[PDB]
Amino acid sequence: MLAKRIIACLNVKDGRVVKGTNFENLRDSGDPVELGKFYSEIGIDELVFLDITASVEKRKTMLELVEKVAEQIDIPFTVGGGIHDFETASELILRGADKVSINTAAVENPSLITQIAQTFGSQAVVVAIDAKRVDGEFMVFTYSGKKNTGILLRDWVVEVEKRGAGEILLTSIDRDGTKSGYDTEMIRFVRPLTTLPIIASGGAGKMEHFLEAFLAGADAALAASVFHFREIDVRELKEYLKKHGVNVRLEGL
Amino acid sequence: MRIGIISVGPGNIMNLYRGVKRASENFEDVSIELVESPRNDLYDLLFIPGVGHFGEGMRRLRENDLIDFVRKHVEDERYVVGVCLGMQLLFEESEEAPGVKGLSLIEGNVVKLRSRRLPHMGWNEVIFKDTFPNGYYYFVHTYRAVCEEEHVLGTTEYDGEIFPSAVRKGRILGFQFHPEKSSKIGRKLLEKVIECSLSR
Repeated sequence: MLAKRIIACLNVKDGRVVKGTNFENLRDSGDPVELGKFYSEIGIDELVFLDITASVEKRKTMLELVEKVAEQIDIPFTVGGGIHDFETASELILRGADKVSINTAAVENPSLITQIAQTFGSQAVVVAIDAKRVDGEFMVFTYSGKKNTGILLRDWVVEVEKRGAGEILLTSIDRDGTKSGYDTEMIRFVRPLTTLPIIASGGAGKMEHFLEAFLAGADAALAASVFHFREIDVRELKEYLKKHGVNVRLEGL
Repeated sequence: MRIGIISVGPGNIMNLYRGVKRASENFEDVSIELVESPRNDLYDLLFIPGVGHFGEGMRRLRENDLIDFVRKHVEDERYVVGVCLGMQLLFEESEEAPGVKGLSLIEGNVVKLRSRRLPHMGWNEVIFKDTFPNGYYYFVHTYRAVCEEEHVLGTTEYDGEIFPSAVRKGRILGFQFHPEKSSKIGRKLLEKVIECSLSR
């Protein structure tokens, strides 16, 4: 049986791992490569690298990152954040990335999703969808959640799958970084609208939140805080999820 | 020990190469070469990776004249290990490339999984008849193998469908998953392979 996945996100900048509450006091939290090797040792099933590097340097810093990771990592990884065209995507994938994640550039040009799929295959395209409630409806937001695109979440997941995306990274702006729990309501809203895999992102705070996300229909649960700080032991989490009916990747001794 | 890795077929193959170098680590006089064309000498262990269309890979083995080269490996009793696209290239033909014949080193053909979630992508369990460690590995394919029971070496189920995730015909070995992407379990699978070639 295909396993429900536990995913670890690493927000990175200019080649290093960053962790704060905003640009505010965005601080330095270590080497991306070595942290990924540690995540792969405890049981994390996949890695998501989210870069926010300066800008002029965004394109060259990401290639360096992929290459540094590709020579040491033994599990799949996605790369994203500021990938605005086919060129950037193809270089990251050819460079060693397993999948690329596009959001803002996907909404403005849905044909992009298709361009990547046609060459590398849906399996390589993750569309990150950042959503929030606005006047009772679920709205899509771009530019790191700072612009309401006016597109409904319901029409967009359908459009996204139609274009060829192979997976969706669904983040709830409402719960992101709050440790309160995943937005299971939003997950259930999207579950019926698509057959594509859903990675739940935002709000992870404790083991039970993962059980909640999966009961909502998520195929994978992503978090960054919790695993890093050690607040959650991945081994314990996988055993807890298995105990309660969720099929997870349980290593073993 | 001489290990070679065909590096022409489509897709990433450097990961396989790296996973393999990292595996061949804890072993004596064991080297690795990227087999980009027919060498003069034959390797003790050969890998046929790749990821992509069945046509291609076949059209890349032909083009750089590796077909005859690969074939000489089987004959001298040299392990020949396919991985992913390359395990499917061990068979006769595929619904992917109807006309196109493959290596045909193993009896069977390649059919499209009968699932509505076409791309079988994720960690799934592999049950082995023996030798390798049972557990979860990472998969990313759309097509599968259809071969006699005799060659089935590893089984995995996806959406009710049971299919041979591993394949075997003597010293020829096939694996449908990406051992390079299968964490700790992947390295032991890769090592067990190298340990099986330390005999012949």
